[PDB]
Amino acid sequence: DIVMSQSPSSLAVSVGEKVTMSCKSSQSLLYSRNQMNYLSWYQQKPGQSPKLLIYWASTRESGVPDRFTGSGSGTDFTLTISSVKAEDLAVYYCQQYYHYRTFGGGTRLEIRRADAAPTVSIFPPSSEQLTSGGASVVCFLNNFYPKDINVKWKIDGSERQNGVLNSWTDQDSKDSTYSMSSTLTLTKDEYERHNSYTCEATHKTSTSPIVKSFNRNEC
Amino acid sequence: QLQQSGAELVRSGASVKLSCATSDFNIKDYYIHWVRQRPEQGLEWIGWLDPENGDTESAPKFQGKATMTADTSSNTAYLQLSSLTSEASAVYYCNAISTTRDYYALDYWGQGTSVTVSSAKTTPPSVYPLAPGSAAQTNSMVTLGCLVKGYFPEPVTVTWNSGSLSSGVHTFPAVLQSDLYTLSSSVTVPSSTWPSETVTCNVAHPASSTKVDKKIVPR
Repeated sequence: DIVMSQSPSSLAVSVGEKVTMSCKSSQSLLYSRNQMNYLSWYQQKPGQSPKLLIYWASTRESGVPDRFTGSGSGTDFTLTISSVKAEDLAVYYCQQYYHYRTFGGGTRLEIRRADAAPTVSIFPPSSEQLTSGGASVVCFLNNFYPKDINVKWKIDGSERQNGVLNSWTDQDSKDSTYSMSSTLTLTKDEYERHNSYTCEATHKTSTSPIVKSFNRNEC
Repeated sequence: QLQQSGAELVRSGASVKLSCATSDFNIKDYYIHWVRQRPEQGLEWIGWLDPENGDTESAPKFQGKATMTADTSSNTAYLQLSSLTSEASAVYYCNAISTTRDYYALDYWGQGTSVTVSSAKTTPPSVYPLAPGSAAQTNSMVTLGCLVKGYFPEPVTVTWNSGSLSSGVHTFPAVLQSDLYTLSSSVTVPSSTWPSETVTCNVAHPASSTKVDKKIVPR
C-alpha cells in the first residue's frame, strides 16, 4: 500500500501569482521496464466532481490551460500554476495508480483579495412558520473578505449564544468573497415574549460593529 | 456526460445499488472507476470494472464488499455496496476512462450520488419565504431568502425563478441540528425589480420526491 502526502495543506495567493504544491509517495512510482511515473493530478472545485488535469506525472490533459505544469519523478512530484486565476480556487489532489489507486490528502487553494465589508440583512420569522408554532430569525452577511467574522445575536439587549446555526459558503469563484448565514431558532412563545431582535457583526473591515435589527411590534 | 442514480437513504447493514449510464458513447470503450468522498473528507478510490469482459478490481478496503457489474445493452454500469455502515455515508462518483482512442486520455465523470446510511426516516422540508422587514426598500438593492428547514437526508436543490436569477444568489451549506438538516438561500435583486416583479424560490428534495415553489411576497 502506497501512501501519498501533500503540502501545503492549504495556502492563499492573489490572482496573477505563481503557485507550487508538492506530492510525496512512500514508494517509487517509476516503473523500471517502462520509464513511466504512475502519478496523476486532479482538481476539484467546490460542489463539482473532480477533474483530471495531469497523468504520467507530466502529460497535460487536453483542454487544460498551459498554466498548469506537472514535474517530478520517483517519489517527489510538484504541480505548478504560472498565473493563478480566481477560477483556480479548488482542492488539488495527486493520485498514484502504480499499486491500486490512492489519493493524497489534497491541497486547498484559496484566493487573496482586497478586504470587503459584509452587506448585512435581518429577517423576521415567516407568517407561515409562526402558524406552525416555530419562529426562526435569519441574518445574512454577504460578500465579505477575509473569512474571519464574528456574529452575535441580541434580544432586548441580552445576547444569545445558544440555539444559533451558522453556515459559511465556499469562497466565490467570481469575486473571491465569502458569505454567511446565521439562524436563531426559537419557539413562537419565546418569540412573542420579546420586542427587539439584533444581528451584530464584527469584521476587521470596520472599527465599529455592523448592526441590523427590527422590532416585532411593526408590521 | 455520465448520468448517475439519485440520492439514496439506506438502513445500516443493508446494501445499495448505484448506477452510472450514458448515451453519448458505448461504455464498452471505457474502464469504469468508482470513487467516494465523505463529508469534509478527501477522495477515496474503490475499484474499476472493464465492461468489455467483466473483469474488476477493488481496493483492499472494499474486498468482497463491493460488487461491480455492467449492462452494455442499456450502456449502464453498476456498483453494489453490501453490509453498509455509517462510515459509508458519502458522495459516490463514477469515472469513465479511456486512452486507446486518441493521443489523449478520455476522462468523464458523473455528477455524484449522495448515499446516507442511517436509521432515521426521510423527512420532507418546510420551505419558508423570507421577505424583508418594513425597512429594506429605501435602498437600491434588496435581499430576499428562503429557509429550507427540517429535512433528511441530503441533498436539496434550490433555484430562483427556475434559474433566471443566478447572479446575486447565495446558497449556504446545510447544517445538522437534532438529526435534521436546515439550509437557507438568499438572492439580491434591484429594489426596482422587486416587489414589482415576482420572485420565487424553487426547492426540490430528491429523497422524498418533494417539490415546492414558494413565492416571496412583501409583509
